[PDB]
Amino acid sequence: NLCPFGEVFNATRFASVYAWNRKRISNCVADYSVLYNSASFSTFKCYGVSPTKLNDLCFTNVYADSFVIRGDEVRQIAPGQTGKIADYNYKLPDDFTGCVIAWNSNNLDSKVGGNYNYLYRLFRKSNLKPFERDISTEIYQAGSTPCNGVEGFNCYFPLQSYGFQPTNGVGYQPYRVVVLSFELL
Amino acid sequence: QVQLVQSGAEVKKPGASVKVSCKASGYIFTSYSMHWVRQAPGQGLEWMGTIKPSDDSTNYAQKFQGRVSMTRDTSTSTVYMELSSLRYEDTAVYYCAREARGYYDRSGYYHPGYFDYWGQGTLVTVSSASTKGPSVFPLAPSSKSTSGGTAALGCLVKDYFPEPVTVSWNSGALTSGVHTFPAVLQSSGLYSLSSVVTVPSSSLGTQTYICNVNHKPSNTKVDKKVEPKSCD
Amino acid sequence: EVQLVESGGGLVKPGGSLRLSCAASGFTFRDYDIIWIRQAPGKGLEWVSYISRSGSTIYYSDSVRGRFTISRDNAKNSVYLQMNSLRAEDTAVYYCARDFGFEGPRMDVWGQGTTVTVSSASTKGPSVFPLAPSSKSTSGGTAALGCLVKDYFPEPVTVSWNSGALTSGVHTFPAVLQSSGLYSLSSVVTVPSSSLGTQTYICNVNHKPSNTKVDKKVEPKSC
Amino acid sequence: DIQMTQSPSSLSASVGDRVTITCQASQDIKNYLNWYQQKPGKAPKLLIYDASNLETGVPSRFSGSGSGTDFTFTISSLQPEDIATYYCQQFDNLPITFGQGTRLEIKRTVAAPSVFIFPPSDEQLKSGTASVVCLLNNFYPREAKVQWKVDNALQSGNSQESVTEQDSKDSTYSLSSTLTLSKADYEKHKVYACEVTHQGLSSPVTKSFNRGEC
Amino acid sequence: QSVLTQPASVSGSPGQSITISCTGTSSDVGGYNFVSWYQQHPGKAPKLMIYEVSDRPSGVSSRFSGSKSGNTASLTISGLQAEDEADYYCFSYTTSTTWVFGGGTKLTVLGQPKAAPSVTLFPPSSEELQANKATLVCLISDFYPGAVTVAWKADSSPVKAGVETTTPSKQSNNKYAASSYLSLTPEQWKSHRSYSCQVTHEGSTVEKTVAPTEC
Ligand SMILES: *[C@@H]1O[C@H](CO)[C@@H](O)[C@H](O)[C@H]1NC(C)=O
Repeated sequence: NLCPFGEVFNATRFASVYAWNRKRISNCVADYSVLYNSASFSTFKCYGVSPTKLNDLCFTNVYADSFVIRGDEVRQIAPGQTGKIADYNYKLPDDFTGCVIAWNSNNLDSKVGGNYNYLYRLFRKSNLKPFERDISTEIYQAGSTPCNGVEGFNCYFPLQSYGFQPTNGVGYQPYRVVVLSFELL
Repeated sequence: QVQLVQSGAEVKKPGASVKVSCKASGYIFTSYSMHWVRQAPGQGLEWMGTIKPSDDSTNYAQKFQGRVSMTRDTSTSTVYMELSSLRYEDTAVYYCAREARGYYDRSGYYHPGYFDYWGQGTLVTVSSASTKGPSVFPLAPSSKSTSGGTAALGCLVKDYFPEPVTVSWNSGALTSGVHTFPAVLQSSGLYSLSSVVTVPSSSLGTQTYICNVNHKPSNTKVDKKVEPKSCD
Repeated sequence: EVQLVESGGGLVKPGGSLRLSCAASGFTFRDYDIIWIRQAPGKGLEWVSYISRSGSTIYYSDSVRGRFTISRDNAKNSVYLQMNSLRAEDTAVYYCARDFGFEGPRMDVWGQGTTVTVSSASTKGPSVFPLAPSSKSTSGGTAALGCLVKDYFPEPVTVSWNSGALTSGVHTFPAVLQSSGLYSLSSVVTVPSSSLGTQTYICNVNHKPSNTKVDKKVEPKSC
Repeated sequence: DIQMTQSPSSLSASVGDRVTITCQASQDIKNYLNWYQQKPGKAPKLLIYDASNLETGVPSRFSGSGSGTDFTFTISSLQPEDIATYYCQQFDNLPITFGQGTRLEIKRTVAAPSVFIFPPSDEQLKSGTASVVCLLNNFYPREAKVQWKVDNALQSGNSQESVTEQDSKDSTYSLSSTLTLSKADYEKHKVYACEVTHQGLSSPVTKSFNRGEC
Repeated sequence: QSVLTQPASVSGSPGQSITISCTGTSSDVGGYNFVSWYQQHPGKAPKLMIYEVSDRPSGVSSRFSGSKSGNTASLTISGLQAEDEADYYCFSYTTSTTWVFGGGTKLTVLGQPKAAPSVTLFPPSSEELQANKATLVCLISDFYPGAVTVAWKADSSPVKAGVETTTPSKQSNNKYAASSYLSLTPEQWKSHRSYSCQVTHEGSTVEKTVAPTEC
């Protein structure tokens, strides 16, 4: 009966942005004040709804999307953005009604050699639809020779790792993101 | 991909009105406000107002209040700015611009957006002039247009309205050394421009040079042979 | 700024080795394949090697296969090219180039390269000599001054004037290989003759292969 | 291997002229073609990518055409700073291959050289060698004859020339000729002269000095 | 609303940091943290560089930065480059619920070389004289930086009437050009012995002259 936000905000591991995790929140009491009365979040932006009025509203569905990206990509998690994350990994719709929450996770998600656990899609022929997920790992044929499932020249694997390292600059450091969607009335 | 495509160049008398359109595509039209910003040639940016297509609400700058009407057609994803009682100082490029979506921060304060996409602009020219074809005059080469083995030649395209005038040389066969200058607006309220071509001094006795002047608004096609002077 | 910086080039005996580096800043290195292209002195461009983002898909040209070894370290923003059993015809400027692969622009940024010289001849630093003007009282306009940079190996040498303050009128000529097997070069500058009493003209010669750095003041000859 | 056949191997043209360079592939490569510009001493710089696309920041006078086998690169109106060697490059297959390619020079008006002569330094003489150098400064065209004379004796086989790359602004060249003698031979003679013949000079110009005169 | 005050122009050398100021009032720049900075290259729409005082949209270099003290907002451009040569405008929310742009600042990047203007002066054509007019035409080309001043003289006396000069426009070779016209009657033209077009550029002045007793 107490809605499971601690499971979402404090999972030991977060998903890769290309394989972003969706957790449905339904049929329980949620105290959203624990989020908005925290000062440990580096981004807290709500579109079409104010976070202070959330405890007072009734929603049919609530979804909590969660993933890791890097610092200078956090601006792509918003309606009407373009870029690698917005176009190929996680696309928010223009009419998004919800909250985007992010914080620096450099202590958790960096390793000294480089964390190769967290991945992103590098390229896609066409842009993702809003809230679409593409987890395919098809070799991309950039030339006229068929790739035949193997990486080669003009034959490219569509993902790469962030390689997070503690000594990276804040732009390249890992940031954990939670996107709360609200389906109204 | 977000695209804002505006309607074409307008020419209007004072006291008339103009209605500029801005056709949006590649996004949910009702999710973003549109603003209009104008710029007189050579001058600063001036904010005119905004329309919010979701509820059709508007907000104009005071100096346009009563004179401007911003509307929207959701069926065609088009915003319109209509400016009435046009004046000479309304001559400007008018841009539609989209405002990125605003947000509420953690303590509930509203942060508005910024301009993330723009239309190509729409020139509105307000003048009391009516359409008029140019007269074309030769700018002949002399000893005083020659230096270092090259001579300068031209055509003066005088007293036309409105813009534009295009100039080629020798029916397109001459392109090197051609420089058609921007139009001057004279105190008469009509445009003049000149087209100069720098050629080999040696060719003046042997190559015929003809400027081809086209002014579409008046259906004016003029060919002018630019003959050399015997000045030394 | 997007930068690729090649390093590790120098003089090496036939059959010897060199490790070249390609270091990246100002972009996400890990999003690009890296390609090497070389240019022999006075000649065109020849592809040498390819290494993927992962560092697992690798190719070499027929010229260098079995002798060169390309590798990657994305944590250091670097690709390396180990060259073994080097031959005279490996003498070239070696360029590093990023390539996105998926779409154009393809191979869109290259570095300024690093020079590899394969030769049995030994390193020798240059002697630097003044090229000194005549004496002009009428201050007849232009005077020419310079430095002769003689008897060095291998290429290249750099010359600036007044620590890079003086650039107008400077010509630094291509080196010539003299019959001794050593290079010689002159760098000259045109200046106003009225400046010769009052302004100081110093050429700054750098031959990194021999770690010789000479500053030569060039003054009109005394009478 | 895809062979890329570039043409011409060199081109000279006036400021404001249109210049065209062609490239032919030995098989169909669609639009997998780049054109690079290499200024002297610099890396190749991408100008046209995917056969016809202008790269960001590249001036609009540059453009490319063609698909499959035949490709064209064009400069609308040549400018002084377009001095470079240009290359086509295919990326359809490995090995990546280039045209050979094209040295572009600018044809300008004739400029006679300014001629200067430089005696050996005393510093150099201590070491037993004398280098005496002749500068021809800022001339066009490139064709120039330097003749050394020692007490009017025409010299041969004891000199070497070097020519700078064409200047990016004034489109001129400069040349340096070095006459190399032993100290002993240098001190036998008195009059050291550099004679220059060039189209800008109505007759040949000589610059000289006398050994040990100020 | 009160138009926000910016310097007409600033300049810096490549690699250095410049700063453009925007000073409004307690009802706009001082009233809110909704200050944006827009770049504009010639013939193109404005481009957002900074919003909400100091944030950057995706795709804008960290070289661009914004701050605010009291009623003055500052745009600072570090590691200055040639492509930064543009107009820059501040933009603020106002207590009237309207938005207002500043007057704008022209940024110039130093360190590209000075060209004097080439000047051609054409006298009136005989064909224009036979149409009862006389236009002198002064064509000005291949100068940098792109700012000339034009004065005309009849004989050696200044002429102010009948002069119209265009704004400097950038040529395709990345140098500048402009034109100036003196409109006279045939009577006026024949009255004086010589006419001059004097293009003063960066201190120095290139001159051309025409005389009614030529051909
Ligand atoms: C997990 O997150 C909730 C969110 O407010 C917080 O109350 C709790 O302290 C967190 N647990 C941990 C990891 O200490």
